[PDB]
Amino acid sequence: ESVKEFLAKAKEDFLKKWETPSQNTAQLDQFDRIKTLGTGSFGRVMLVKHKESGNHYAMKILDKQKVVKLKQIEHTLNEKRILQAVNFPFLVKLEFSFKDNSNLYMVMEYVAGGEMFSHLRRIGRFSEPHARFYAAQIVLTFEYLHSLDLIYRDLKPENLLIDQQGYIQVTDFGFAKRVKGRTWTLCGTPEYLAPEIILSKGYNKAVDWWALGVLIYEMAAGYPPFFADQPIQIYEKIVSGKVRFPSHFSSDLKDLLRNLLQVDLTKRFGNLKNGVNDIKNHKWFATTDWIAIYQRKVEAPFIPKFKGPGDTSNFDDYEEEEIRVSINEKCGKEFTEF
Amino acid sequence: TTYADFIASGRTGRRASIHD
Ligand SMILES: Nc1ncnc2c1ncn2[C@@H]1O[C@H](COP(=O)(O)OP(=O)(O)O)[C@@H](O)[C@H]1O
Ligand SMILES: [K+]
Ligand SMILES: [K+]
Repeated sequence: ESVKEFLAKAKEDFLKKWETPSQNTAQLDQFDRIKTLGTGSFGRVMLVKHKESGNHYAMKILDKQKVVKLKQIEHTLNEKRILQAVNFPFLVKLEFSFKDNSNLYMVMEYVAGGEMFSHLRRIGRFSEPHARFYAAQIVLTFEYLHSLDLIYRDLKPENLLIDQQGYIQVTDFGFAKRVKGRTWTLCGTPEYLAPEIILSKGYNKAVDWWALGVLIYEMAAGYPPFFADQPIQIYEKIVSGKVRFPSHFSSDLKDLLRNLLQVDLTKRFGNLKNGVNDIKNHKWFATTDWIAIYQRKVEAPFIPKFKGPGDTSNFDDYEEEEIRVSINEKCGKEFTEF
Repeated sequence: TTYADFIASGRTGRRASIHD
């Protein structure tokens, strides 16, 4: 309806940026680095303050040598190329990007509410209305991303930030990829991998819908549907694919989850003839006003405490390390396009 | 309970991505 024209225009905007990416829009000495907000397997994100504007941002710093060592060059180029090109209410904005002799930098809006992860572990679990509010935003976000032929591949509470209005901001496009049809990389987070990833047969955007299943379950249960102490045991459970539900889950929720956590691709919601509408029109989401969610007019069920720009109280503390920059350029050719 | 078994497990903290 107005979704089609919306998405069509969205694609035009995205493609222009995808075709001619922004580069080199800031420099290191334009910011004062304050505190580490979070880390991933080979990245660190710091709260910084931009000198000339006074604004705070979140600076993701990647050591080029580590990226190379881990064979993540192409992924890293994907991450930045895609992030600089997208535009959606629940995707974090990339404000600047640049590189120096040693590191790559992606400077994003600072989302001060913290990871969904920390709130979820602390509180224990989210009620179904609360989980539903967040899930709706992810459904819309994947509808947008997929329409651009993008697959996100890293949905998890750790990569979802809560903004000052209580809405979600998706972060970490490390595994995002523009692909028409099928791909094969074993990547993601173990608990969230679709079986077809694990079984190495090639996969498509449907893996995102599976992961949404895992996210909804975890939000509403307080623990993932497939957990164990080591990744290998997790994969065994996923591939078995037997799911059990908490006693408090509604019938509607369970029915939705059986259709998302569905090994059979001919049967998995999101992957059928009716596409995302099989999800939007499911009884679990009957109370959801899809347009109002997009417009951010729904009252958030939780609104984290804010305490003044630069407040980091919604984030765990991390050990700090010096940001080295060598007088010798590292991996210059590899990252030419960054 | 499932909750107890989760909470006693080694994977209750922030989870790292994998990328092989
Ligand atoms: N825009 C941001 N605002 C506030 N915190 C951020 C932002 N982006 C990332 N973070 C914090 O940094 C952590 C790591 O960011 P992430 O992009 O997931 O790096 P990685 O690829 O190394 O896992 C996130 O889990 C979150 O705690
Ligand atoms: K991450
Ligand atoms: K990442």
